[PDB]
Formats: sequence, C-alpha cells, structure tokens
Amino acid sequence: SGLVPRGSHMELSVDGLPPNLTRSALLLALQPLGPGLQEARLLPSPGPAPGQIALLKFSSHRAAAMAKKALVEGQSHLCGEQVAVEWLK
Amino acid sequence: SGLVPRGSHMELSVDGLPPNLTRSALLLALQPLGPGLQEARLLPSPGPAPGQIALLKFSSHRAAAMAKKALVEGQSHLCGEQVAVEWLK
Repeated sequence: SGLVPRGSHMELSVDGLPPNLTRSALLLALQPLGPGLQEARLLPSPGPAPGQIALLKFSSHRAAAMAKKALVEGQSHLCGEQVAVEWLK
Repeated sequence: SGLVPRGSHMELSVDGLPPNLTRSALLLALQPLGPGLQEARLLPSPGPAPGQIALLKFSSHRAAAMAKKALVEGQSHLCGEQVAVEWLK
C-alpha cells in the first residue's frame, strides 16, 4: 500500500537467541556472515520460552543466502557443548 | 632438529567435534573462517568421550586470530539448542 516491493529472500529470521544477548554481542558474533549484512533488529522471541529473534537484512539475496547456509552449517556441526578451541602448542 | 621454526599462533586446535563428522562437512562449516585457512587435519579426539579434533593451519597469525575469535564468539552466543533460522516472511 504505497511501499516499494521488498526483494524476495533478503532478510533472515534467527529465533531462540539468548534472552539477555546485547545488540553489540550479537553483531560481534554475526561478523563472519560477511559485509552483505545491512541492518539487524533484535526483539523478544514470541512464545512460552525466553529468547530473542534477530531480523537480519542483507544488501542482496546472494549475501542473505550465503549467510543462511553459513549459520545452518555452523549450527548442525559446530555446536557441540564440549567443543574446545585453543592455540595448537 | 633441522625443521624450519613454526610461526607462533598460526594453528588452531578444535577438540570435541562430532565423532563421524566428515572432512568435507567440517570444511563446509569452517568456510566463514575466511581465506586464511590453508590445511585441516581431522583425528579422533583424545580422552574417554567420542569426538574428533581438527588442526587448522592459517597462512598468517592475523588470519588464525580472526578465526579463533569468530569460532569462540559463535560458540558462546549462537549455539542455543532451540536457535531457528528461516527466511523472514
């Protein structure tokens, strides 16, 4: 209704982030999603469980789809609770 | 003993990765650690619990330290078990 049409698949929804995660801590963690990330909105997550949802708007569909893949791959393989990162002595 | 001195802090240890995670699945998930990543070795993790350790060798200390920060920030904030990523409708 008057608004420019939104480009399709340029914005990700990331739901169930930590309840007290700060905007600056989120943007530090999202840095590797690359220079395509334009804006971030952080709200309380809908539903019974505490959390936040982040709305991540990219400058292209290509930047957004790269970011979506990256997040999903990290989530499905690097999120082990006993994963430990250190300098190799 | 004959070997060129290793550069200091150019190699990360990532311990406690999933036991059956493949080399190709690890390298797909590590893609955002950026073009500094040169070589990856994947072994069984030492100790009582199942896992793998990945030895990640970077072309500079700058590439390695960026990669270490990125992994640690992702781990401490994006690893929630109910984190859900979708296209914003």
